[PDB]
Amino acid sequence: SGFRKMAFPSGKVEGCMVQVTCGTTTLNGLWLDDVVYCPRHVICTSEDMLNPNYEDLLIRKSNHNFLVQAGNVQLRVIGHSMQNCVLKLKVDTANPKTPKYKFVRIQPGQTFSVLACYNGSPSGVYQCAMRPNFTIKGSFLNGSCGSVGFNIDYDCVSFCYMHHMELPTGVHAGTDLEGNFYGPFVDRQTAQAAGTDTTITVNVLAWLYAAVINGDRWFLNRFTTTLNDFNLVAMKYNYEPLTQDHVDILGPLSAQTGIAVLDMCASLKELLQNGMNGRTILGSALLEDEFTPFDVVRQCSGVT
Amino acid sequence: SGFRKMAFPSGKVEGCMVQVTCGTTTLNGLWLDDVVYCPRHVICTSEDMLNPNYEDLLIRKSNHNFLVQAGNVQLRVIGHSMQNCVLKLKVDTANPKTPKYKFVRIQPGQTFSVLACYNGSPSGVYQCAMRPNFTIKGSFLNGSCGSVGFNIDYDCVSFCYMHHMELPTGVHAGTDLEGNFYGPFVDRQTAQAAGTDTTITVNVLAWLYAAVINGDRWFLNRFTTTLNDFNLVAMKYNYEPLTQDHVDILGPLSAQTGIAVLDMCASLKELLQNGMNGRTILGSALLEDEFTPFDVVRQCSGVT
Ligand SMILES: Cc1nnc(CN2CCC=C(F)C2)s1
Ligand SMILES: Cc1nnc(CN2CCC=C(F)C2)s1
Repeated sequence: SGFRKMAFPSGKVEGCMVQVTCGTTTLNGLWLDDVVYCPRHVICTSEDMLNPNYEDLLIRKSNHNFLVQAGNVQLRVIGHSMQNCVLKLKVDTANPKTPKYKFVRIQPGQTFSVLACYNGSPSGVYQCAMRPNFTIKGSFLNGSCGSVGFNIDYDCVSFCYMHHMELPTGVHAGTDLEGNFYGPFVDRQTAQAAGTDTTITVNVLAWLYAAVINGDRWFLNRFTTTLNDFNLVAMKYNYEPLTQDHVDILGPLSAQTGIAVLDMCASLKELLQNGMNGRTILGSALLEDEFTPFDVVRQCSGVT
Repeated sequence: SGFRKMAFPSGKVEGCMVQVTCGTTTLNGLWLDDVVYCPRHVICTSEDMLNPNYEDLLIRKSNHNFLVQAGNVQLRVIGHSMQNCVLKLKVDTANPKTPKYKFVRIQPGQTFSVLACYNGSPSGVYQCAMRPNFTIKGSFLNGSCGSVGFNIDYDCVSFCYMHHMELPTGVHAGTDLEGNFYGPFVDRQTAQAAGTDTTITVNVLAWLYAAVINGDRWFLNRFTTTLNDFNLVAMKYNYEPLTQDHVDILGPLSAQTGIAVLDMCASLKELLQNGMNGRTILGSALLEDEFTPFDVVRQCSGVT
């Protein structure tokens, strides 16, 4: 029993973190096989960051200008290229700790673990969601750039996020491991405003199911609703619209609890309209939206 | 910027988890040097658990009855002893992944990371606090017993917790790595009620400082208070009394923010008396008490 915001065990990713230095900029890189992946703004001065021409800046850089340190041992850079917003540094040594891995581009609402790192050294691990406005709400200080987000399936790490920047509002933006930003963000120190941070409805419902499984049931009511009726309420409260795809994904939690998805929607609708009246659900005073249905199944079933 | 409930990177502990089986009971063990540590109730049938005589049950067990598997390789048990509520299985092989480590018995209010494990396999990592009633609010299913709680100081893992049981109220109880329960709990399937789960005041204040550092400042008010006056309010709200030791520990956060500790106490007092009025602090609708002052400094400064 009990339900916690849980990160994947980070060991497989810890074994992949290195320090990258170019001139006087140090950040984190990800060493997989004989490639180190890092944010391309490693090549920028904070002056460069105001309006960088990355192709022009990169002309001035040779392999030997990229200092890559794995623990306290230097890696030899034998090649470098830019792919979108990441640099790929080819090194002469395959990372011996390379896990089975994939690169995935996640959808908004998907959760992942972040291994926050500084100078190639892991500091902590926490669980994030890709927000519907393609930001994440992380914990990143200066030097954390190149820290990565990941999911683990048994022994395979799916890397989905590399940290690139903080918006002036203190939310975070980054790329997949092909260097494509999530959302409309660019790796430039300029005005970039996030859109509406809507609530991930299907995740809230998953978490309500998790609550029922764990004995928090006070919010269950006598009502049901329809997708269309629920969606009018969702719109009013800046919740994402619920689709039949979302209902389908919640089917196993519906089956396990015997609470129809549309009944749980009606419970959520009343919570939106009435608030929590100073009560809590799984130790939260607000409706948690950073657990996916898959997360809830995993934690509630004990997958390793 | 940003402030997250952050666990220590778990790799060093992942390398220590093994499966222990005795008869038909399987749970987790901790392999450090040539000793595997696990809950002594590994020797019990669920029938035994109602009123176990562990010394009498252990007489019937030989080294070869303890099956210890590290990944998919069996360890040879060459000795076994009971220390309090843990078994120590001497194996013929030192764990090659043994980190620098210590065993510490933590105080109520102290935070630590849990590596939830099943069959010796890590499933997830999350951040816990030892509650003032010596319970923790974890996420533990059947098979998670022997999962451990830890802090990391640079390269040294301080193990503080091993998971033993769930109370009928679905909160968790366990031992230090000398096998002494936190609190009055016993490893028996009997009525065991937790005492008052009071709020860890010094942790709430730390988290309020974290909020100010991260730009959440709406709750700062024009007032101050005294320890005695604050403590009358704390008592009323089932908060732990604040001592000058707690004020001393908050000194660096006071210094960094320029907010006197007693001023932040007066802010907390108003939040207790007035509630949040539907507002949030660091994305929470309730006052978070599972960050220590040391945690807040660490996360806000970026220690690795
Ligand atoms: C060199 C650097 N100087 N500042 C940095 C942080 N941010 C600034 C905004 C945009 C990013 F992509 C990187 S990197
Ligand atoms: C064999 C076991 N059968 N049930 C177990 C879980 N709990 C029950 C309560 C008290 C504990 F120490 C262990 S262990």
